[PDB]
Amino acid sequence: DDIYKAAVEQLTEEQKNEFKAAFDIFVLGAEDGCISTKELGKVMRMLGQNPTPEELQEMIDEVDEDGSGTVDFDEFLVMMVRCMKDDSKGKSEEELSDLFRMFDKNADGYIDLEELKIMLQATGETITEDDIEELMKDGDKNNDGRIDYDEFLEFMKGVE
Amino acid sequence: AQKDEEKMEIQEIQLKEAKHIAEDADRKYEEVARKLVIIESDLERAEERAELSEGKCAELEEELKTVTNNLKSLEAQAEKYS
Amino acid sequence: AQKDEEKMEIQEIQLKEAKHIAEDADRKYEEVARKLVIIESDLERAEERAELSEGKCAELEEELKTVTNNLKSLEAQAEKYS
Amino acid sequence: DDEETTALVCDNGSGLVKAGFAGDDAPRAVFPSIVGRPRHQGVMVGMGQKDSYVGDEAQSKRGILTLKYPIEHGIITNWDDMEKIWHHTFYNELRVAPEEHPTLLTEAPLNPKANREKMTQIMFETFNVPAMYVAIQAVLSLYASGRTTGIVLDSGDGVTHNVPIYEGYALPHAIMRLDLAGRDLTDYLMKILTERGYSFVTTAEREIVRDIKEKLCYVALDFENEMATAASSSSLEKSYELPDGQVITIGNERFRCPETLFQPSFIGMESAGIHETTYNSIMKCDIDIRKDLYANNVLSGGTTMYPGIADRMQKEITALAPSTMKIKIIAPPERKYSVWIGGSILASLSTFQQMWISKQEYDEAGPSIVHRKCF
Amino acid sequence: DDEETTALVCDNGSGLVKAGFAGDDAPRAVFPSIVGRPRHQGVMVGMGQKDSYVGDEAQSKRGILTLKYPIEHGIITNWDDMEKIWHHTFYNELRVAPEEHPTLLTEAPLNPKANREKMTQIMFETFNVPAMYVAIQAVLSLYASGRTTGIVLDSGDGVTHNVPIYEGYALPHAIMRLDLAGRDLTDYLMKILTERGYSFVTTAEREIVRDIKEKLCYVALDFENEMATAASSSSLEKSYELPDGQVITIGNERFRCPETLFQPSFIGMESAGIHETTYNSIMKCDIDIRKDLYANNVLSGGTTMYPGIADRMQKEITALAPSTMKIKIIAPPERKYSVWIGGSILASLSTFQQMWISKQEYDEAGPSIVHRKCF
Amino acid sequence: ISASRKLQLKTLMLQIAKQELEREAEERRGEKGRALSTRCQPLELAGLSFAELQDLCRQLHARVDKVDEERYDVEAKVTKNITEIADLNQKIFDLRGKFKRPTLRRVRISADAMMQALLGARAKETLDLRAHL
Amino acid sequence: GKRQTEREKKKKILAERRKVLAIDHLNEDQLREKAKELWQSIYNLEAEKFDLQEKFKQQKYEINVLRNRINDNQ
Repeated sequence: DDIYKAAVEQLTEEQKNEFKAAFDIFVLGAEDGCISTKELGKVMRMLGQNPTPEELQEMIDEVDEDGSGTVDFDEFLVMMVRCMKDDSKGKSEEELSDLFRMFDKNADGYIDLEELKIMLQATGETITEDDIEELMKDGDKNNDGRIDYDEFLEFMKGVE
Repeated sequence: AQKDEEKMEIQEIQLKEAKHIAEDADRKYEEVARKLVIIESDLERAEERAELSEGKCAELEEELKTVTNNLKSLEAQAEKYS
Repeated sequence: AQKDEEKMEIQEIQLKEAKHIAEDADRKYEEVARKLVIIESDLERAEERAELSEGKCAELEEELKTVTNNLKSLEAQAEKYS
Repeated sequence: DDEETTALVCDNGSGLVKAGFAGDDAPRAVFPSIVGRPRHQGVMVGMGQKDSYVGDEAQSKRGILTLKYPIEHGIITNWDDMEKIWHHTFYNELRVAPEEHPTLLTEAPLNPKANREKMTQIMFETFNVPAMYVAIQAVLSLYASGRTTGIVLDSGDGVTHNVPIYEGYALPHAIMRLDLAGRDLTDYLMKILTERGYSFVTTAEREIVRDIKEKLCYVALDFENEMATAASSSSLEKSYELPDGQVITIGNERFRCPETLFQPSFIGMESAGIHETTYNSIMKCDIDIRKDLYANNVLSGGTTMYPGIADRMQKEITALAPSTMKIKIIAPPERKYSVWIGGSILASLSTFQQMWISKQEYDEAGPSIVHRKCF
Repeated sequence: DDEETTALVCDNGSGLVKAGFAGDDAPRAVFPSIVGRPRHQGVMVGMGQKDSYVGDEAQSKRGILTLKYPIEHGIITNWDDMEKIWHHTFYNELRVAPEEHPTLLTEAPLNPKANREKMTQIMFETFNVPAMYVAIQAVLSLYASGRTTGIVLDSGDGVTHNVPIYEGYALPHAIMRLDLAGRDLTDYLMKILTERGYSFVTTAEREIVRDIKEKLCYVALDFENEMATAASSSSLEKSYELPDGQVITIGNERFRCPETLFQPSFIGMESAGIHETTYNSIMKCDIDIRKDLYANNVLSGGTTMYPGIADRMQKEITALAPSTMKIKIIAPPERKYSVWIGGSILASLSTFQQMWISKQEYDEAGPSIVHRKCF
Repeated sequence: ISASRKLQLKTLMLQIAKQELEREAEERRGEKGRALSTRCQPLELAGLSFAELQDLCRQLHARVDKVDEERYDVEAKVTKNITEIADLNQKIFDLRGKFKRPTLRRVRISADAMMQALLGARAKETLDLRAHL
Repeated sequence: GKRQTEREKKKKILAERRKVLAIDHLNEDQLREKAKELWQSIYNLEAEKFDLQEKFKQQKYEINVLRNRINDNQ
């Protein structure tokens, strides 16, 4: 939601001038003011570094919830600063180990389908049937039918 | 000199077009390399799991053979003791 | 005029280099296309055969269970015979 | 489980260390007892290369190691390596600190005293167990069969010993210990394979020859007939794929390797086979318990797992024994772990709970306590 | 990070000197290693004519020079020229004084000792580096692939060597070094071009023949079929424009030049091709690590960049090897700089930071320190 | 498939896990106080005899001896556990480093930057040669 | 080494840990006050001992996790 608006609120005119200079090529005239997202694929390459194209499509779709295909300077700003690294310190590695210890309430050293399933159910979050399997792929990186330390560690890596 | 300037500008626009084609090819190259790396990793995993399955099948087959033969012998002996 | 001609020669060499880039890019891309297709086909086949082996292994498990039970029966019969 | 305290039933053996908590059906962790230092130089930096891989880890890196067993024939010849093996067994394969668990080692009959005393001294000083007890490897195998009489032939991998027992009273003057076992059969197989062209020399390739022996060899019911058949037909030649390809075909080496058990003259040993040392062990017993020993002959140990040995041995003993007695050979399917199952049963008994060598007793009499009343 | 400095990963090679600071992806400066004195008289006064053009400068004035490589086959035959090349590399292509940077040279396996000792003596006395370390050119190429096992065939321009490695433990008795490489292929191509009328003799025209070889030649999947096809159709004849016009047409010389790698009898060498010295190098290894070496065959070096070699080599080895093993040939697209990328990775490691030959150590033991523990 | 909902689930479960850690810590503190009161009974000795005072002091001295023995044993055991933890941490760090350190480097930082430096030097070469006349 | 070394080490720790032992030869009021003080000392020692027990439990589970992680490589 507006969380990434708050995250982008750090960068004031200091980078806004550069962003407007980059976006000037986007607004090349001969338009009705709609200002689509067509150029963004190469606009994110104005400096050279580019994240995965699937992430680019996700960035295109997730903002502009009206589907207007109109890129406001605020949404363009937040999507382009997302190219720069933005992580909220990702908890603490020892804190992450403590969180995993809480997760492994079965004291087995591993989390299976039912364990994490019930853990997420306790939150009451609406979970689809197309889900659960998605989380299985997210966790069972080794495809060994359980969640090991490394699978959780990369699973939650850099997330806060 | 005028003719040469004409040719100079024409080659100039041609050179810009060349640079753009070069960058496009470069991006395509990075992309295809990524794809190949992914698929090859999948190949590794597929081959390894195949091998595991084949080995387990072999072991179970052998054990079945041994136990079956022992059972047959003991059946013959049961008749004998009858 | 001489300066312009020098400029033209520079543009010529740069155009040459650009076409060279184009050719090498195409060649490498076709190569990776070949590797991609071969890898994909082999991955498909390997997954198929591995799953086949898995099915056969499960069948072997069930066979082994049957044989184990029957051996238990024959052993009981033999000991009572003794 | 929970409160209370469970015993550790370790079983050193020679070739496979079998361990697990008392009261179960099968050992928890079974792994070869080999410690192999690397022998080449090593050029990658930071690879995390250790100085000695023990247990089952050294059966996967055996291509660049020099595996060496720390137990030759029952006795222990290299105490540092044996200590390393025990440390691995306690901490990594069971993950239970020894400070809170009694231990029940096993020892072959007629072994040197110093071996047993050093074993108890190590267990009490280094690992610092609460109490340990040493038991003869054949009495346990008799426990596992659920009998109380019978003469047990425990042909392990280090040493083959034959302890007769009646009504719970062991006969110490009738124990016949013979040093032919699985390891000598492996060496003899490796020596007769050279007659076809296959040469195995490295200490790592001894493991490959051991695998060949386990998977292919069998004991012939009648030796001369098999030698004649294998020399005319080709129905016996079974092939086997080495760890790199180049399949090999074993001909009449199949039943000639384990035949050494019944004719120890093949490897130059003087003594009589396992078919005749059992009869001699019986004949040393009293005249009134020979029928029961004849009827309750028990097989145990790994090497008695050859396909077709329970019939060859019965035929041989029936040839030797008087015609009236009935000869029966007990060959349970769980032969390999018979000693450990018996050890678990013995450690789980309530009557046995006061026979442990408590630590305060060791502190008062020294390591020589093991030969005393607490046997 | 913090204090401290960056290491110079130089890589002498033979044909192209590749250098750059440790921790990057590609070498900073890559230029041919040739030193060419002028050979004509010279009449213009004050033109600023130097006495020796080295590096990439002598590939532009090669029309009036006599280029001569200072490294023949791995070994260095002309120490003054090599010193000149190093001085150029440090001061003009990188512009970093060597007084403040460790260096990591590379050396082929099985090279004469005196070459290595003289190399370290030069680096410590003339350029006065803080610390230098010499590494075998194949271990680095194995680093760059991110593996830890595998048998690497590093077919450079001077010498082709084939070092097998398992689990980080190099096998010194299985290194097969063969002296056929890119330079001999250039000479053979220059020798077979004369069959159409094109004669290249001057040491400057060897560079033109090298360019022809790089741009046109390819390795045939099956040699006889290609020889038959090129002799009937004309779909193979590719043309090429010399540095002055007069285009030339290369027929079946295209795949006959690099075929010398798999049949060294073409240039009169006795030994077997690079397809059979790899199999021989594998077969000298132990019987239990042959599967891993079969599955992780690595290619490196410049000369392995011929279009279609990763398939010909796999076909040949699959023909030689047992049918069950899987043969896989790792051919990364960054083959040419694989050794240098591996060198950068090795120099960037923290565990490696104490293996450098510090200058005080050299002062205490002389140049013979390199053969000692600091290898 | 969804991708933002994955992050939403991660955030919600991480907050839930922090709440579970907090409540488990509170439960641990409560149970700590409960067991402390269980093992350490309170006593009051108003208007007591000197002999009973000596008996209580001697019993407290014996309690001191046993508690110090137990704290020594648990301290030694925990220190050995800490050494083992450090060893395992070092070994796992060595494994992770040997797995992933070669994979981190500065990709194409200056290789892309090579646009016309050699070309510029070549052109300036002819310019400088002609500058003589 | 754990036959004489560890026993002497723990005996030395026991001997040094003991403070002065001369109390009851004094006036009753301060005697009762110091008895209450030592009761509080015993309470704090027992509480810390329980904390160390819980820390040992956590570290034992962590060591099991580390053993699992090192085993997962093969």
